[PDB]
Amino acid sequence: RECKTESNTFPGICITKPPCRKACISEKFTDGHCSKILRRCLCTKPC
Amino acid sequence: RECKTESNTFPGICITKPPCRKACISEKFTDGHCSKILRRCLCTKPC
Ligand SMILES: CCCCCCCC(=O)OC[C@H](COP(=O)(O)O[C@@H]1[C@H](O)[C@H](O)[C@@H](OP(=O)(O)O)[C@H](OP(=O)(O)O)[C@H]1O)OC(=O)CCCCCCC
Ligand SMILES: CCCCCCCC(=O)OC[C@H](COP(=O)(O)O[C@@H]1[C@H](O)[C@H](O)[C@@H](OP(=O)(O)O)[C@H](OP(=O)(O)O)[C@H]1O)OC(=O)CCCCCCC
Repeated sequence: RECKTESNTFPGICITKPPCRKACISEKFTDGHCSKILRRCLCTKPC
Repeated sequence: RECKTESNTFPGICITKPPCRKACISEKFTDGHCSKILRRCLCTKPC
């Protein structure tokens, strides 16, 4: 499992992963990716 | 926002919140509650 939340800083619609991943790393998470249907940027890190 | 993940220890279908909240506190989260449709026990804590 991972601990997950929505990015505070990622702007725009989440289309591809790397821009979201990078925003999430800037927010002190280890990764990020797009939510499937709503296209939010979700940040993840170890619990 | 909070950081959220699925409980490792909560047994059974999540029907009511307090049993899930208790399991999540035992896993070093600050709260927990039932996922709406799938009835998982989800734990939460500050990011
Ligand atoms: C009956 C409808 C049910 C409503 C409630 C259904 C639940 C709900 O509304 O929230 C999310 C849902 C889909 O969310 P979306 O795909 O954006 O986000 C995913 C969703 O949150 C999953 O639950 C996550 O898995 P988990 O849980 O972390 O394991 C998954 O994380 P990951 O796997 O990507 O890491 C996320 O990507 O959004 C809609 O259904 C909009 C319906 C559009 C219109 C529908 C109706 C007009
Ligand atoms: C257009 C329809 C497509 C989207 C349909 C809806 C698709 C969808 O995303 O549902 C999620 C469902 C499990 O969702 P479930 O309700 O168990 O869990 C919720 C889900 O994780 C939300 O995204 C969370 O909010 P957030 O994101 O953290 O803010 C919410 O957290 P909280 O608020 O409790 O803390 C959780 O309770 O997983 C499936 O998709 C397969 C089931 C299929 C269900 C229906 C399919 C027949």
